[PDB]
Amino acid sequence: EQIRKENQKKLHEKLEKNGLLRFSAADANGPESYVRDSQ
Amino acid sequence: STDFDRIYLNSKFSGRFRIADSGLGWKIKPFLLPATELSTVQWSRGCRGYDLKINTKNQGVIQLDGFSQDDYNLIKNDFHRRFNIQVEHSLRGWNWGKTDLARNEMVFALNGKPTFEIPYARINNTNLTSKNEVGIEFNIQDEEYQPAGDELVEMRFYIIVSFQDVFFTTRGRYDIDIYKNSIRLRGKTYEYK
Repeated sequence: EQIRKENQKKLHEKLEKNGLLRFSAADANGPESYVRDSQ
Repeated sequence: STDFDRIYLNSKFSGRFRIADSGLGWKIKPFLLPATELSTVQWSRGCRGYDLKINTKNQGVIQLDGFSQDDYNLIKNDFHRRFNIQVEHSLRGWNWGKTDLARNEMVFALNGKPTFEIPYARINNTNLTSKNEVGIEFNIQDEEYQPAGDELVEMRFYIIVSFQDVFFTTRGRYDIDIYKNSIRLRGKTYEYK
């Protein structure tokens, strides 16, 4: 139980690192009728 | 030459035309079109009113109508003697186009295919907005119930005694003016005669 709790802390810490890099960019949301004359 | 009383020209009734070597005589007020003023011929069967559609340098387009399908072998027979010009718009119908301001017309060219060419003689008033929206309001000279036919009022595109402040129920607030033999109701809703 202490091992998996320390694991959950480590996964939250690396969640920060894996989430930080991919939004390094801007990521801005804002910026027929006829064929012939015979008809 | 040829004479026909069933030639239709100009929101009006038909008229009369007279062919000649010096030019063309169109009588509704007689009008003479010289042979040195014509530039191009756009006679084709792709549009309604299959007749000659000539272009003139006198700020007008001769959009004559009321000719049979057998007249194209006849009228061009009068053209090979002196003019010697062979007559060859837009059929896509898409909303995409380009507006070009000519000397006397407004060319609507949808990728190299011109569709509309309205002369400035029938224009009455023009209005513009802040969003480059252009609205041309015209007044077709209606004379009778039979000869008027269908008539255009306004075209929009995107790029004696008169009274003021009159409240009417048949509902709103507008203005009314009295002409010589008519009355014009003008306002933000519509224009009525």
